[PDB]
Amino acid sequence: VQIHDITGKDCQDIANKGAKQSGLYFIKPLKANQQFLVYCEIDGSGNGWTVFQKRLDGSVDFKKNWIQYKEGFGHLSPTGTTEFWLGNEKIHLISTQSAIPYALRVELEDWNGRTSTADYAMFKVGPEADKYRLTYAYFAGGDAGDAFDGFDFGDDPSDKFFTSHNGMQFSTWDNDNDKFEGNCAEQDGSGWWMNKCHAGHLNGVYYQGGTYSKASTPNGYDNGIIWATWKTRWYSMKKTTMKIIPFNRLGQQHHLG
Amino acid sequence: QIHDITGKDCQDIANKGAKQSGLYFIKPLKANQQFLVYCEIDGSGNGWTVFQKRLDGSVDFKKNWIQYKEGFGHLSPTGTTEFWLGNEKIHLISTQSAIPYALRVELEDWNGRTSTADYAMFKVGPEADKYRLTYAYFAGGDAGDAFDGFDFGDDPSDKFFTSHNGMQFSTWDNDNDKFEGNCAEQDGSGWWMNKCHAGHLNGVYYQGGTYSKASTPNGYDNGIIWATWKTRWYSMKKTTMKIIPFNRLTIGEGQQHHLG
Ligand SMILES: [Ca+2]
Ligand SMILES: [Ca+2]
Repeated sequence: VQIHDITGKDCQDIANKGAKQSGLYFIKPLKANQQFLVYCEIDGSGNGWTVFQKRLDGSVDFKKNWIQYKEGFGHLSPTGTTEFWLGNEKIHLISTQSAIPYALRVELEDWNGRTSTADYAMFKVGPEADKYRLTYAYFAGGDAGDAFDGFDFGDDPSDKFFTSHNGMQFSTWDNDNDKFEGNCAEQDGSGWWMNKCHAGHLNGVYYQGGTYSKASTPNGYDNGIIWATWKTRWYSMKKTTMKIIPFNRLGQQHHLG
Repeated sequence: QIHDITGKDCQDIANKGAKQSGLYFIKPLKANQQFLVYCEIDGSGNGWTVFQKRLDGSVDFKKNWIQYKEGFGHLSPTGTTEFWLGNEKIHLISTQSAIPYALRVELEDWNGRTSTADYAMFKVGPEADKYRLTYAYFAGGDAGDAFDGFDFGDDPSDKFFTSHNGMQFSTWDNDNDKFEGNCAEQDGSGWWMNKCHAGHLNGVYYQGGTYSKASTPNGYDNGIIWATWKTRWYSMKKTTMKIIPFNRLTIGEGQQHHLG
């Protein structure tokens, strides 16, 4: 009732078995030693998304250390109305279990009620040993734009090279892995795949109203929940959702093998 | 201005048909003299004796031991004023009979959201024990168990340094915390401090809720916080701390699974 009884490798597997209610389900990906709970989004078209990040009201402090970001934090709820981070370890187990690739959907919401998506095909989070590196093959489309591709903020020509995210390792204030002498995780106060910071950073500080400024932080860090290709760096989203689905769920190709 | 009914606490006053919230005299079993309390009486016959109220930043909570012992602020028949009833009275009421009391912490967002945290068998010890706070267990509530301690992640022992059960009371001029320094003096309040706090409803009132490390010279998280419902840099808009006999508490399970 509070936890549904259908299980599988992920939510798509669960939706396939006939599950049709979004809520909490246990899943045990392939190389997982033990099953764990996850929130599955299931729509009419039989698409079963496994949700791994959710922001919707700034009640959960996203300035957690490495272990926390690894294990997870926040709270799962049958209504999908709580903020959380499933945990790097779990995001890695799910994303790399088989030969079947996943697609990542970033879903964003305005303080004006406007939503936008951004898909990334062939998404994977590497193992801890490689600091949970993020990788995708390509941007599959979406009206939010491909901020993971870096952005030219105008502050420096090398901007796009330094604000891209594909290939970045995960960083937390206590485990810095950015292409920088400083610490993007500590100064922003979050855990993310930081470059010489970021163009899309859904784990930033939640600013009510969306609009924030250089005066909100002592050093004018643009540390809100941003997606530079959709909204300015000084506009923090109302809601974000990061979730994955087997790629096949998403015709001009000839299959050789 | 003051109601006629009286008793050992507000629940007693409710069982005697008091139907309006307001000021009432109560005389706990071990109390020598009766005193005024604000009683919250709902439509179910529950009478909550209120001992702390914050809602506009009018009263300054940086008071000393004697002041925290005797209480300060104002009581008002409308329940629109801020105060701290006094550790002595809170003590006399919580430890009057064998009957266990339950504490309800009611908080309010700057967005109109309200949440609660109930603790069972709530008690405030004698002044001799520096008014130590004790409760048996978190009886539920969507505000979360801030008193259990919180793992901010800054230090592995955060949870251990931020728990409140069994902590004595501290004011700037009477440090009884588990910290080398003075949580009370640094935050500027009186509370059951540990190596500071996970829940601290007597902190500084910040308009808008949001505040930061720059709000105070040394960067303290000294707002009205409840670490399990909102971030440490979120100061509540309103907070109420009230007690009712445990027998009146309707226990209900939550609908959230905590990952951490
Ligand atoms: Ca660095
Ligand atoms: Ca001390």
